[PDB]
Amino acid sequence: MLRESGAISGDSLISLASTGKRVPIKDLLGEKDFEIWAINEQTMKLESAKVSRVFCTGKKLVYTLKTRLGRTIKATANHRFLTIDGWKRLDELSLKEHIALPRKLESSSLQLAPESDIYWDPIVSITETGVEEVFDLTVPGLRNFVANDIIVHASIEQDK
Repeated sequence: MLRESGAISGDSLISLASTGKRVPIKDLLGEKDFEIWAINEQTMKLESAKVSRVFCTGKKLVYTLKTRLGRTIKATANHRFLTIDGWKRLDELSLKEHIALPRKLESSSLQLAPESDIYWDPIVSITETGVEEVFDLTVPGLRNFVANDIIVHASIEQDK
């Protein structure tokens, strides 16, 4: 059994752990060996992880996902997000379902100061937007990264 890998809009802003800035994934095309923020599901802590490659799978239909806090991203229907019950494709998600947001951001204060590295935010809407070039990252090990301040699954590498 092979799962099908997802992709996100080129406008998605990727958080660079070392640089501390956010760059659209389209600008990282062809780049490698740079650091991103990813969640370790076991420890549930945010770690710095290296990207092995950035690639484009062409023009595909993307959907806009919005959360209660206003986090937004455009992704293919098969792209996976982190829920309480594990990774779920965009077309598997239900309204009011919680997805993982990083608490650590490129700011002085954490996400929810008033009250361990993840904030669970409900989905308010998923809407079909249109067709545009979509990209993904390969993150050996953790296999996820922060895009538009949302935890998103990285490329699904299929050795076999």
